[PDB]
Amino acid sequence: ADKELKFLVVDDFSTMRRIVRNLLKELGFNNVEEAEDGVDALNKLQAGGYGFVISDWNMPNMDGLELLKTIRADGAMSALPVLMVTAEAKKENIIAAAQAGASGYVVKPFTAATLEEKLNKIFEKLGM
Amino acid sequence: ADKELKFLVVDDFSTMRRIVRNLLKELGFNNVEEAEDGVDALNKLQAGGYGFVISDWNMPNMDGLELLKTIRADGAMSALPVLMVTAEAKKENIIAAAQAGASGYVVKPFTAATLEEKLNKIFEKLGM
Amino acid sequence: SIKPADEHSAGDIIARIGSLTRMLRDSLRELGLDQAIAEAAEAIPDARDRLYYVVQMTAQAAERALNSVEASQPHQDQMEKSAKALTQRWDDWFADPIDLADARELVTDTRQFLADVPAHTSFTNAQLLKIMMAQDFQDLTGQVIKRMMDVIQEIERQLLMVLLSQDQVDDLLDSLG
Amino acid sequence: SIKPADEHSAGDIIARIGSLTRMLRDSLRELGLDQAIAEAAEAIPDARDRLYYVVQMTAQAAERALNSVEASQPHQDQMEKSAKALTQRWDDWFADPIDLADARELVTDTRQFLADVPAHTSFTNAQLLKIMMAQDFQDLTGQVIKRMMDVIQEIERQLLMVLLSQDQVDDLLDSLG
Ligand code: BEF
Ligand code: BEF
Ligand SMILES: [Mg+2]
Ligand SMILES: [Mg+2]
Repeated sequence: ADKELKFLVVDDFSTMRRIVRNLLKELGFNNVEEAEDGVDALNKLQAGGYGFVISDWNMPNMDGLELLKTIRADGAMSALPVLMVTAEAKKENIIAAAQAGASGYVVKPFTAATLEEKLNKIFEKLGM
Repeated sequence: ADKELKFLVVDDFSTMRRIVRNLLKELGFNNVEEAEDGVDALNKLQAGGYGFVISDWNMPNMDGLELLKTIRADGAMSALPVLMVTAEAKKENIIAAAQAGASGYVVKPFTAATLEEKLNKIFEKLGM
Repeated sequence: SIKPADEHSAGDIIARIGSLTRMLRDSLRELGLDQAIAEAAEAIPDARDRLYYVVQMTAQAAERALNSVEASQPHQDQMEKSAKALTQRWDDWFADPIDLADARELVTDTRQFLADVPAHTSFTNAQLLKIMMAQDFQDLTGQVIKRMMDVIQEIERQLLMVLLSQDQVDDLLDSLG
Repeated sequence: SIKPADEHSAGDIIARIGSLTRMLRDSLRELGLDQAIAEAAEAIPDARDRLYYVVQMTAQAAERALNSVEASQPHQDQMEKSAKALTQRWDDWFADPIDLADARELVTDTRQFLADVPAHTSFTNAQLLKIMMAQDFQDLTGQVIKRMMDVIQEIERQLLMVLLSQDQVDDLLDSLG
């Protein structure tokens, strides 16, 4: 994928946004921005430029599933890739986010190997 | 001090025994042993060889103050140096351990600089 | 023991505690707070797992890195004494009587060092990923304190009413999709 | 709404809750458990500090090291490309037409590298002490879960009765001694 691709890492825990930032830095993606919740995330997606989003599920103000359906329902961001990186593991929630239009799903704790594995599986089906 | 000096690091938390082991390794003392409580500590002091003890206060089976008075009261270990490294900070406990016959007192969290500072202040007054 | 007389017997006091006992048992039993104080008392058996979880993750992600720092120091060490070893060798060749022989052996040995640096430098740089990655425990250990603080809040109002893998996740999405 | 008649009014039901209410208020008030359920409800205001403490230490000792790993990578990086830079320069001098000039400049530049290694290697080895030392939070964050689990145990039996610096430490020891 184009190394200038703009990413939006959304999660309520600092520890976890920084751990994903670095992981992306190792992969060559240095144009990354942070968000602490669904709302703040949409606020930045409003500014424009983003082409890839990695989000968590459990977050205040507007959870991940709400942010997923919001992007999938907005006419100007509907196809924006969205990779889920959360702690939820109930087949019922995996499905739920799956049907909501999730690009990919990564359960925490995850390996650096697993993130790259699902970041590419997403670039593969979207011919990015 | 003689670099072969045998140390006995006593504390109920692994994290904290390993952090003191290393700190002593940087200072050149590689003859160090661990203990998880007052009793197990006395069990090793029974085996013989020890010339320096660093202990915590709050521990199961036999706390630090109990281990301090036990060594100070035993005829064969009475003068054994005992440096306290604990989390207790109430002037009332500092005094208590002080009157019990504590060689030194270090409050957690402590700096590597502080440990060496009080390890030498102990070797100084005992002409070690 | 002479004054007075009609004084409560040991039984009469106990007899009374019993009345207040049944009275209690039944105000709760009827107002349905026999319920409440039982949803909070059976939450304790759980929160003890969540607080013993946070200590699991803690004693792990704390021994993990402590293990990297453990294995990264040897390489920073070795790689540094060698650079210092050679910096010396050279200063001498260049100060002592010319000896073309030693001049060769010195070039050979530093081209070797130059070759080993990567092995050490990489490894050490791979342990820093261990230390990083491995710390994820905060976010995790953090959301459990998130929840376990919400529980300690119910157990609070319940005494206020009464007193005022990643391989399976793909087997799923891929087997149903 | 025709059958029957002598049926409890809205007031009569409320009237009754009140009786069970006072009855409750008073069984507790007399058996002295008005006390108990009040020592446990006022423990909650505390444990929320201890669980917000464990998250302080967590978000710290987790950003601390994450900061070392942050600053140690640049040096493992630089020190490694240079060794690789020179290993190349040399392979070429030794394969290409002899050029005594370059032979000098190559020796000068690697004796330089040999000199910088320590600066990097040390620093990186000093950050590993940051990462180590800094982790002390487990023992600490651990003893608070030690205590906070003992408290959640009382709050349990209280619903079982009802339902069955280092600069100051020296100013001290040295000013009184
Ligand atoms: F907070 Be995420 F759902 F792990
Ligand atoms: F457990 Be020790 F008293 F810090
Ligand atoms: Mg979250
Ligand atoms: Mg302790």
